[PDB]
Amino acid sequence: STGSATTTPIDSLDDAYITPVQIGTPAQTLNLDFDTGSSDLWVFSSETTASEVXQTIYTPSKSTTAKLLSGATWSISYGDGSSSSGDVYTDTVSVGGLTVTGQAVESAKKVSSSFTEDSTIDGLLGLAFSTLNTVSPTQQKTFFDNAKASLDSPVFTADLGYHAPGTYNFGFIDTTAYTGSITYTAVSTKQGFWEWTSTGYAVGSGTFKSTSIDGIADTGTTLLYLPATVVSAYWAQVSGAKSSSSVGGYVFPCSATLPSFTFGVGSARIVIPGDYIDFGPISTGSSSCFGGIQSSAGIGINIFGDVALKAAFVVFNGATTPTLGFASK
Ligand SMILES: C[C@@H](O)[C@H](N)C(=O)O
Repeated sequence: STGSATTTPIDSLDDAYITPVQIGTPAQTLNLDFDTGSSDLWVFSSETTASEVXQTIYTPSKSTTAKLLSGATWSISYGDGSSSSGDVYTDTVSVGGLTVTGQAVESAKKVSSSFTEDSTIDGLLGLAFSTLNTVSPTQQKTFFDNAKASLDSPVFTADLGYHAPGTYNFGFIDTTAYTGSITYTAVSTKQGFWEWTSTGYAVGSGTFKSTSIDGIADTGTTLLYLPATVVSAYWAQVSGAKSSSSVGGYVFPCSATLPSFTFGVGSARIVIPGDYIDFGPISTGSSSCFGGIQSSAGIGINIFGDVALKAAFVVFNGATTPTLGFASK
């Protein structure tokens, strides 16, 4: 089997992407944030504290296929400090025509304020390794892990758009969706992430510096977070750019034409266009724009988030020894 689903930016800035997910019988369609940096499928629900719901909800009591996972609970927090918790059902879940039975659907009893405030995201669908799942006492498998037995190939691909719709595919590689060839690179699962080591970087039309950048491929992170020295080298080539303590990162004049940023994948190179690094105005009508490349020092891990991933066709190879593939597009 295969699946193919359209993923859409939630807003004009590409802050995140949503993908429709069908849960239960009859199907209840929710728009979920597909997150290769976490491993829980959790949803706003009929169980969620009413004052914390503003979203489409899952109602397990309206699904003939929902089963309570007795004694199971979950609780998650993300890098931005957001959180949610609740109880667990198994139910039928379909993405892009690919159906999994018995998927753990984590029903929120409570959600944090950032989730309430974002009307566009009805929950998360985690695609990191199942060792990061937060269900207790027994962790639950991701949608991808549950799908592998039936898939034509144990792979999924992310093709995120720059201010445009894109695609998540499960079970096949669309050879028309990328240019050149895919280069694969080793993954470490020791921390539960799609963690890999980039071979280095270049700024604009300058030299490629060979330097091991260990980081994660994270569709649930908006920006590209890289080592302080690398980020400084980038913004050194932008004459109006400065680090802003109050705004929380590098800012620059919106009128600037930014250099590209290239990262290494083995011998191959992925070029992020300069326009992708212009995240957006700090407020509507500002002359100042926020940078899409920021230091990872405060996070403690380098993150190839949407700014980077949307410049590539990315293959998440979930064979027993996983690998990550990148192609230009
Ligand atoms: C893995 C998930 O729990 C989250 N991204 C974290 O690392 O806190």
